[PDB]
Amino acid sequence: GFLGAAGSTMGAASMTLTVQARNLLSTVWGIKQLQARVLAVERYLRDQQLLGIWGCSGKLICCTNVPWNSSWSNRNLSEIWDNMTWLQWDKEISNYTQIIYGLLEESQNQQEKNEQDLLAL
Amino acid sequence: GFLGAAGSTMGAASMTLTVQARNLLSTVWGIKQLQARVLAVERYLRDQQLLGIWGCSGKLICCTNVPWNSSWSNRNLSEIWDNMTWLQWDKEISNYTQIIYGLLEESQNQQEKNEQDLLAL
Amino acid sequence: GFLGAAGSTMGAASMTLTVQARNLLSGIVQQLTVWGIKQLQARVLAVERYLRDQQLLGIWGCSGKLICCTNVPWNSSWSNRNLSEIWDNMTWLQWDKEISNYTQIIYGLLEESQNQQEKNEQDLLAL
Amino acid sequence: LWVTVYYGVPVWKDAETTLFCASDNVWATHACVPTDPNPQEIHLENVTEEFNMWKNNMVEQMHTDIISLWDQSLKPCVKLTPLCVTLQCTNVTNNITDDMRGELKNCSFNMTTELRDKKQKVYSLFYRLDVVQINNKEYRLINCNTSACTQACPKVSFEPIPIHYCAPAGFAILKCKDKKFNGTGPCPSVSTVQCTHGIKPVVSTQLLLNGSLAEEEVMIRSENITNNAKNILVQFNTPVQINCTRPNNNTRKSIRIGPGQAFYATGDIIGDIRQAHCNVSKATWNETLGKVVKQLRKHFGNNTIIRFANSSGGDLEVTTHSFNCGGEFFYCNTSGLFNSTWISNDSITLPCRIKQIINMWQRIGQCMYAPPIQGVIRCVSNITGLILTRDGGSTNSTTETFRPGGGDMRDNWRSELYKYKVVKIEPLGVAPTRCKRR
Amino acid sequence: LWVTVYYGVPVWKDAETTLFCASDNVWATHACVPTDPNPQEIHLENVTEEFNMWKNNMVEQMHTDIISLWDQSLKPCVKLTPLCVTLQCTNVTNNITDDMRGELKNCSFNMTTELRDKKQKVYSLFYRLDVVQINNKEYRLINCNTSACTQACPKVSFEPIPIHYCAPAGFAILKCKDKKFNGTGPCPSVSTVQCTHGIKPVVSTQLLLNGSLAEEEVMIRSENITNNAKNILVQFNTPVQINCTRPNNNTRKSIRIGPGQAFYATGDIIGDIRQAHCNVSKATWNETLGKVVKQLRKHFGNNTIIRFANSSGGDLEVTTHSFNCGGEFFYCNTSGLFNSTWISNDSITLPCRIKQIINMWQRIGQCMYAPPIQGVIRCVSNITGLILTRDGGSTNSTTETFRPGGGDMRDNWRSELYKYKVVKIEPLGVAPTRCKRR
Ligand SMILES: *[C@@H]1O[C@H](CO)[C@@H](O[C@@H]2O[C@H](CO)[C@@H](O[C@@H]3O[C@H](CO)[C@@H](O)[C@H](O)[C@@H]3O)[C@H](O)[C@H]2NC(C)=O)[C@H](O)[C@H]1NC(C)=O
Ligand SMILES: *[C@@H]1O[C@H](CO)[C@@H](O[C@@H]2O[C@H](CO)[C@@H](O[C@@H]3O[C@H](CO)[C@@H](O)[C@H](O)[C@@H]3O)[C@H](O)[C@H]2NC(C)=O)[C@H](O)[C@H]1NC(C)=O
Ligand SMILES: *[C@@H]1O[C@H](CO)[C@@H](O[C@@H]2O[C@H](CO)[C@@H](O[C@@H]3O[C@H](CO)[C@@H](O)[C@H](O)[C@@H]3O)[C@H](O)[C@H]2NC(C)=O)[C@H](O)[C@H]1NC(C)=O
Ligand SMILES: *[C@@H]1O[C@H](CO)[C@@H](O[C@@H]2O[C@H](CO)[C@@H](O[C@@H]3O[C@H](CO)[C@@H](O)[C@H](O)[C@@H]3O)[C@H](O)[C@H]2NC(C)=O)[C@H](O)[C@H]1NC(C)=O
Ligand SMILES: *[C@@H]1O[C@H](CO)[C@@H](O[C@@H]2O[C@H](CO)[C@@H](O[C@@H]3O[C@H](CO)[C@@H](O)[C@H](O)[C@@H]3O)[C@H](O)[C@H]2NC(C)=O)[C@H](O)[C@H]1NC(C)=O
Ligand SMILES: *[C@@H]1O[C@H](CO)[C@@H](O[C@@H]2O[C@H](CO)[C@@H](O[C@@H]3O[C@H](CO)[C@@H](O)[C@H](O)[C@@H]3O)[C@H](O)[C@H]2NC(C)=O)[C@H](O)[C@H]1NC(C)=O
Ligand SMILES: *[C@@H]1O[C@H](CO)[C@@H](O[C@@H]2O[C@H](CO)[C@@H](O)[C@H](O)[C@H]2NC(C)=O)[C@H](O)[C@H]1NC(C)=O
Ligand SMILES: *[C@@H]1O[C@H](CO)[C@@H](O[C@@H]2O[C@H](CO)[C@@H](O)[C@H](O)[C@H]2NC(C)=O)[C@H](O)[C@H]1NC(C)=O
Ligand SMILES: *[C@@H]1O[C@H](CO)[C@@H](O[C@@H]2O[C@H](CO)[C@@H](O)[C@H](O)[C@H]2NC(C)=O)[C@H](O)[C@H]1NC(C)=O
Ligand SMILES: *[C@@H]1O[C@H](CO)[C@@H](O[C@@H]2O[C@H](CO)[C@@H](O)[C@H](O)[C@H]2NC(C)=O)[C@H](O)[C@H]1NC(C)=O
Ligand SMILES: *[C@@H]1O[C@H](CO)[C@@H](O[C@@H]2O[C@H](CO)[C@@H](O)[C@H](O)[C@H]2NC(C)=O)[C@H](O)[C@H]1NC(C)=O
Ligand SMILES: *[C@@H]1O[C@H](CO)[C@@H](O[C@@H]2O[C@H](CO)[C@@H](O)[C@H](O)[C@H]2NC(C)=O)[C@H](O)[C@H]1NC(C)=O
Ligand SMILES: *[C@@H]1O[C@H](CO)[C@@H](O[C@@H]2O[C@H](CO)[C@@H](O)[C@H](O)[C@H]2NC(C)=O)[C@H](O)[C@H]1NC(C)=O
Ligand SMILES: *[C@@H]1O[C@H](CO)[C@@H](O)[C@H](O)[C@H]1NC(C)=O
Ligand SMILES: *[C@@H]1O[C@H](CO)[C@@H](O)[C@H](O)[C@H]1NC(C)=O
Ligand SMILES: *[C@@H]1O[C@H](CO)[C@@H](O)[C@H](O)[C@H]1NC(C)=O
Ligand SMILES: *[C@@H]1O[C@H](CO)[C@@H](O)[C@H](O)[C@H]1NC(C)=O
Ligand SMILES: *[C@@H]1O[C@H](CO)[C@@H](O)[C@H](O)[C@H]1NC(C)=O
Ligand SMILES: *[C@@H]1O[C@H](CO)[C@@H](O)[C@H](O)[C@H]1NC(C)=O
Ligand SMILES: *[C@@H]1O[C@H](CO)[C@@H](O)[C@H](O)[C@H]1NC(C)=O
Ligand SMILES: *[C@@H]1O[C@H](CO)[C@@H](O)[C@H](O)[C@H]1NC(C)=O
Ligand SMILES: *[C@@H]1O[C@H](CO)[C@@H](O)[C@H](O)[C@H]1NC(C)=O
Ligand SMILES: *[C@@H]1O[C@H](CO)[C@@H](O)[C@H](O)[C@H]1NC(C)=O
Ligand SMILES: *[C@@H]1O[C@H](CO)[C@@H](O)[C@H](O)[C@H]1NC(C)=O
Ligand SMILES: *[C@@H]1O[C@H](CO)[C@@H](O)[C@H](O)[C@H]1NC(C)=O
Ligand SMILES: *[C@@H]1O[C@H](CO)[C@@H](O)[C@H](O)[C@H]1NC(C)=O
Ligand SMILES: *[C@@H]1O[C@H](CO)[C@@H](O)[C@H](O)[C@H]1NC(C)=O
Ligand SMILES: *[C@@H]1O[C@H](CO)[C@@H](O)[C@H](O)[C@H]1NC(C)=O
Repeated sequence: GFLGAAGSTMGAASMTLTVQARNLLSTVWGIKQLQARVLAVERYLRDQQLLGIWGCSGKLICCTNVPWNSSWSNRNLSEIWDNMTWLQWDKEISNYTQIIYGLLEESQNQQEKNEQDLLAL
Repeated sequence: GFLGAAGSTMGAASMTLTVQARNLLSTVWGIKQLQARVLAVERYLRDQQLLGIWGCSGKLICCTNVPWNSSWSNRNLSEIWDNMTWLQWDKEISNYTQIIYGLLEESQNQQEKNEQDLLAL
Repeated sequence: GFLGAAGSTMGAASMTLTVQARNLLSGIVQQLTVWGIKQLQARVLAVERYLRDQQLLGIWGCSGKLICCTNVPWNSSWSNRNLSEIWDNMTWLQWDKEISNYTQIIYGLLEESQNQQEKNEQDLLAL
Repeated sequence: LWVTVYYGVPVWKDAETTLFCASDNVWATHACVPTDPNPQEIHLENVTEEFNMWKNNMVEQMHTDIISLWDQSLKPCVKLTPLCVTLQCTNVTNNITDDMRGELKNCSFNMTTELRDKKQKVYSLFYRLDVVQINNKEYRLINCNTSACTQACPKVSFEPIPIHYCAPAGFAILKCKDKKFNGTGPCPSVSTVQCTHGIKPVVSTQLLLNGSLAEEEVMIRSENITNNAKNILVQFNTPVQINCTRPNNNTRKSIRIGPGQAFYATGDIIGDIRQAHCNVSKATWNETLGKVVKQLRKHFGNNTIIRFANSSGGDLEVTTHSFNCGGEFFYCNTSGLFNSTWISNDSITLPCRIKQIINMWQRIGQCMYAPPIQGVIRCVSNITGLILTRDGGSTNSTTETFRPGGGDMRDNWRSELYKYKVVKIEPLGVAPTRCKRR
Repeated sequence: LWVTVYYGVPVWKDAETTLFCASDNVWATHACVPTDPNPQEIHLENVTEEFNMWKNNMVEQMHTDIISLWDQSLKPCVKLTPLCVTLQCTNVTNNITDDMRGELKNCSFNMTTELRDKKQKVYSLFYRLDVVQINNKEYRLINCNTSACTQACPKVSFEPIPIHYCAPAGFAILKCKDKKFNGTGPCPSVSTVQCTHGIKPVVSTQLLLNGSLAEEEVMIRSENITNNAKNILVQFNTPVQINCTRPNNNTRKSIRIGPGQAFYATGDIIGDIRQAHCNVSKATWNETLGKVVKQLRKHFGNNTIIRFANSSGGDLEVTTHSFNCGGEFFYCNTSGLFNSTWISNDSITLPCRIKQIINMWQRIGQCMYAPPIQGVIRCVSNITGLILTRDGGSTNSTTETFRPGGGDMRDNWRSELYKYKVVKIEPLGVAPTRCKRR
């Protein structure tokens, strides 16, 4: 359905990411609904721009050369991709997001400075 | 300039795809303009979301690999790019596009296996 | 900060290009009344400008990259200074006056180079 | 371990948004978009959502939308500002019955006509609850000491129609599906939906009418069951039928007050004069009260004597059960229903009464003139919920008495929006993995 | 043998949108978007689209646009509610000729002044088609049992001004250029355009005035021709000049009716009062009627005698010509123009009467007082069309009688917006050629 994998295994929930990704776009009832849909466009464009700073424009799954600092989560791989759901995973990491966004941004910033002089030959 | 490439052959319309694409985003009588610009923004973001989901994003000729048959047209390339136009081609595919749009929902499956599964040391 | 080191040299602003890009859309805390309709017009205009600039980046096959190169030739009538005095002791502000009236053919040359490159890639991968 | 990024994960946080409505009169749906047929519903399985029916923000948005849309529907009707010239009213007494004597008045005032240099002496019939004495004795309307009432122009009807609340892009509506649900706490089975069901904005103050029923037992919902300052709310399992009607044969006449504005006054009554009756079956109400008292004592004790007394309101709207009957507004005594004590084809009749000047949403300086409806009127409805109020004497006692109440219209729609909440999807997410970007 | 996906291809399909583009008054050209010089009229290649004239949404959208624009421009003006008083009236008797006797009436009444305790006795000249006897005789205005009016402010004038029509971003307007076009069917001359040509919102009911000309011959364009009900609109190849004038000197008074509101009443007439002759020439009219009657019998009959007659309408607007000549609305007989029985410097001066209270875009109870214009006025315009209607029974016909008629304001905008249709782009196109992404 729309988000029918929202309670399933976090490994198995990532097989159907597009059905969440599809439906982010979709007088009393004048300015209010116009403001609602302009705010939806604003949120989607902010999301796509923040994904585009990281070097992941047009990609649903990436990788990036940042190391995972264990202070965020000491749990290893044998308890994360098997019997938990994305809601508890967001609830555990909810105050560790700004620093990893900043490190990801600085890694892309360092990444983008290392090809333009190798392409200058 | 603008769409005076209709009526011309498929083989001649493929070299002019962008001049028809850069003119897609460019009190009464005042609110109507706001609704028009908002609607244009919605259509452009929907089209770009479909291209981003399909894997090929930002590319005019974004050749993917979903197989054909005789059911989703059997007309060979010896006639549909020497004589036949885009407008007539839209007519004969008009009730067949939906499953092909559905069949293009595999980019996510083969980017979780080319990035998330592979490239692991 | 926003417009940080805008008066610096050509190469000094190259590492501070990302700071402008986030703030061309909006803020979040700043997201009936004559203030409201003007704020709505300003928000729609900002979205319009950012989407237009991103589309103009996307035509030339350079989307997602702040720094990029293109293989279309540069005519000598447009400029004559070499690389020595343009990337050093030259602020970005004094660059647009001499290339004011040539840009509309620059965009077409970029478009034709990208379309020819895309058709060449389609012809090559079809084998 | 190296970090990957995902876009489009099913993660939702609580948020505030402006929902838009959809449908299939005052509740004008000509400015509302049509709804879709067969709206999809997805049964999420391994989720536990912490619902809260008493702090959700869609109820306030519903109240604001109803108020603003009501004011929008009141704009293209007659202003009726020059009406309240000093009235002279006699007792109408023709072959009127013994009770409700001296209720209707025969007022004889005079008014401006289409030409703005003549007048005309007219007569109208008014209730006692619309006129006060200013000192035959002279009378004036109760309204124009504070403000001038606005007529409800007679093309518009007051019948409720269902309204479905949708959600915009990025926001999801989660619907409760636990069958034992007191409105607060976690829910084991949660399902999502894009559209709410048919929610008619019914008007009531003590007895919830035409609502959505329960499924297994009668349920009890409150803020704090040991606190007596919060309105306890009960929802029935089976409906009880109610028949409120007005027996007299009134007629309407058109009186012109200017070039194109007409005021509809009550004409001479054909026949006799009788008060408006309201009927509820006795044994079915006794069985329903038995169900309520059986479900009430699970919160207080197995030996507590439970009593029901009549209401103790100050104004008319809290004292009397009030609703609408397609144009006429009723006010019912309802003392013969809540009068019993419980220890561990006859029909009860209620003298429902009629008022015309309506100050409805409790705003200072705005009101209604409802025109009379020609002929007899009949309404057949059914009671779904009650809004009771505890009378808490002391701790560890053996007797609790319950009284009807309300007046605040947020609690009327809180019994229909309990199994709904709105969340905002945040599709970004990060996770550790083994992969590397090239 | 695999799909490829293409972006930006020249496919399209039909749609409907909301439009703009004013020029480079009531038709407000201050709150708009100015047009560009040198529009992009790009001639397309072999495509043939099925243009329809009778089903495009643009005509209805234009009608709604002019209505909303009209009654927003009449909003900040004087509401003539004190004008409904009693009028005692007498005949005007000054230098009255054989005609115009009793067409004007000298009326005297009462009207309030700035200081709202003191009245005054003022006098004015109303027309015969504006007052109704109520039964030296008393009178009232004709529009004082439905609704009070709104006097048109003299600052805002209502001469026709050119506007244009865009398509929004992501849409396009396809324009016909074939020289023989019968309304429906295909067209091998399709070309796109951004803003349309100089469309002019003229208001007429029997004879199209000041509009877009034809280019090779007179073109008959209609529905299914066997129907007697459908209008059969004719477009002339060459214009014919029309001069309609009022040869009466008028004096505009400034009768003050409130604290800053003025009712501009007609004063006495300087000189003699003559009937408004409303002129057209014989020779060019006879020549153009010859061209039109030659181009009827192409598809109607072959040699049946074609005759005209004068109109047969119920109200005033359908049965006679109606047009603007600067705020002083005319009504010309047009009965000497259709009195021929065609078989196969002198003038056709018309009695062209006149009225002040107007009610156009017919709605129940919205009048508009048109203030008088001082001096004499004369308009030199030209006929660019016909709004005839066929009337006759016999299938095996020996004759066909055409009678003009008209009305229905929608048809005056489907006469000059015929060569236009809006379309939707939809740039994505899927399954070209052999490929195989690595
Ligand atoms: C629901 O309502 C009950 C009352 O029906 C609330 O419990 C009461 O809470 C108050 C405030 O904390 C307590 O008062 C305090 O008690 C002692 C002396 O008895 C002392 O610590 C303070 O001076 C203060 O007065 C009260 O004892 C307690 N219980 C009763 C039976 O009244 C309860 O908090 C409410 N629940 C919620 C969630 O709000
Ligand atoms: C709730 O129910 C009680 C009990 O049935 C009602 O109280 C009764 O109210 C009536 C009102 O007419 C009282 O009658 C009047 O009382 C005195 C008698 O001295 C006299 O002025 C009149 O002749 C008339 O009979 C009646 O006495 C009173 N009963 C008691 C025991 O006080 C009450 O009205 C109901 N309340 C509501 C809000 O519905
Ligand atoms: C609760 O729902 C019931 C559903 O039956 C409502 O009763 C219905 O009320 C409407 C509006 O008053 C009645 O419509 C009217 O009926 C007659 C005949 O058509 C006429 O007076 C009007 O033209 C209008 O259509 C309807 O007949 C009536 N239905 C029945 C079966 O009696 C009731 O009003 C609702 N109660 C509320 C909102 O308190
Ligand atoms: C709501 O209904 C209650 C039902 O008890 C009403 O209370 C009763 O009202 C009557 C009439 O005013 C009181 O008078 C009694 O009536 C009969 C003769 O009609 C007779 O039994 C007595 O001689 C006496 O006059 C009666 O005392 C009173 N109470 C009871 C317990 O019956 C009440 O008035 C109604 N309230 C409203 C606001 O309409
Ligand atoms: C269309 O043309 C016909 C033919 O001329 C017009 O009919 C004419 O109408 C006038 C005014 O109503 C009639 O005059 C009156 O006639 C009677 C009988 O003689 C009498 O009461 C008076 O002498 C008065 O003048 C006239 O006779 C009549 N002509 C004929 C031949 O019937 C008609 O009015 C025109 N209609 C329109 C809408 O233009
Ligand atoms: C169709 O064509 C003619 C072309 O002349 C239009 O006539 C023009 O009408 C306007 C508006 O009434 C006149 O403008 C005003 O005229 C007077 C002086 O006559 C004065 O108040 C102002 O200077 C103002 O310009 C204009 O003079 C008149 N043109 C001529 C040459 O006399 C006509 O209105 C068009 N429309 C219709 C519905 O006939
Ligand atoms: C309009 O249609 C005619 C059809 O004959 C086109 O003329 C030829 O079409 C064939 C096949 O369609 C081509 O191989 C030829 O090259 C065409 N000849 C010429 C001189 O054009 C004609 O080209 C069509 N017009 C357009 C713009 O495509
Ligand atoms: C209300 O009072 C008016 C008078 O103010 C009554 O109207 C009169 O009724 C009598 C009796 O039928 C007639 O003879 C008169 O001609 C009526 N006069 C007018 C002006 O209508 C009216 O009947 C009273 N209404 C009642 C008692 O319900
Ligand atoms: C409510 O119930 C009462 C009591 O049964 C009904 O009153 C009786 O109605 C019948 C029929 O109209 C009359 O013949 C009787 O005289 C009434 N009984 C009395 C006055 O004691 C009443 O009609 C019912 N109301 C409804 C069904 O709307
Ligand atoms: C309220 O009114 C309804 C409609 O008249 C009553 O329902 C009727 O009850 C009688 C009882 O003998 C049945 O014969 C009818 O078939 C019922 N009709 C319908 C349409 O259901 C109802 O009894 C009344 N409620 C009371 C008196 O409490
Ligand atoms: C219409 O009638 C009015 C009176 O109701 C006339 O006004 C009078 O005209 C005479 C002659 O000019 C003056 O001496 C009076 O002073 C006027 N009286 C007032 C009160 O102003 C008016 O002239 C008539 N209009 C015509 C015949 O066109
Ligand atoms: C309309 O046509 C009539 C008839 O040709 C004209 O009226 C005549 O005009 C001449 C020239 O000025 C005068 O000598 C005559 O006395 C008029 N005859 C009448 C009034 O019966 C009239 O001028 C024309 N009007 C216009 C605006 O062209
Ligand atoms: C309508 O008015 C025009 C403009 O005045 C008239 O054209 C005039 O025609 C006469 C004919 O003798 C010429 O001498 C004038 O030079 C023309 N005027 C101009 C300004 O060119 C026209 O004839 C009138 N139409 C009628 C009366 O039917
Ligand atoms: C990991 O995080 C801790 C706590 O913030 C910090 O002290 C440490 O330096 C980090 N280690 C890294 C970045 O290797
Ligand atoms: C982050 O949240 C967790 C869970 O609530 C909490 O234990 C921790 O202290 C928080 N960290 C900071 C720095 O606030
Ligand atoms: C698509 O439409 C054509 C034209 O009617 C029809 O022949 C064909 O069967 C349709 N394809 C379907 C229904 O799959
Ligand atoms: C650029 O070209 C425009 C267009 O002719 C002209 O007006 C302008 O002067 C030119 N500027 C320079 C510096 O040549
Ligand atoms: C009119 O009603 C009042 C209030 O009940 C009463 O005092 C008065 O006596 C009545 N008059 C008549 C004539 O019945
Ligand atoms: C009341 O009704 C009766 C019966 O219809 C009728 O004859 C009478 O005139 C009325 N008035 C009185 C005082 O009885
Ligand atoms: C609702 O029921 C739950 C589950 O037993 C309980 O935790 C909660 O306190 C109850 N709330 C009320 C107001 O009774
Ligand atoms: C009410 O009076 C009217 C007019 O006499 C009559 O036609 C109608 O039947 C009456 N209604 C009832 C329910 O008696
Ligand atoms: C209310 O109940 C009491 C007993 O508590 C009883 O005496 C009385 O008659 C009842 N009144 C009504 C109107 O039912
Ligand atoms: C006024 O006009 C009427 C209309 O026919 C006429 O009967 C009457 O004689 C006229 N009076 C004068 C004085 O002209
Ligand atoms: C109102 O009009 C009447 C009739 O002409 C007249 O008697 C009276 O004096 C006028 N003026 C007033 C009341 O000021
Ligand atoms: C016909 O009217 C137009 C305006 O609609 C005007 O410009 C023109 O001069 C007139 N005469 C012609 C074409 O002879
Ligand atoms: C217009 O021409 C088409 C050509 O197919 C014809 O079928 C139709 O009847 C014509 N319509 C009219 C109104 O002449
Ligand atoms: C019909 O019209 C055509 C074309 O004018 C003509 O040649 C033919 O003779 C006519 N036939 C008849 C029977 O009138
Ligand atoms: C109207 O009368 C005035 C009076 O001064 C005169 O000057 C003017 O020329 C007249 N207008 C005409 C006859 O058109």
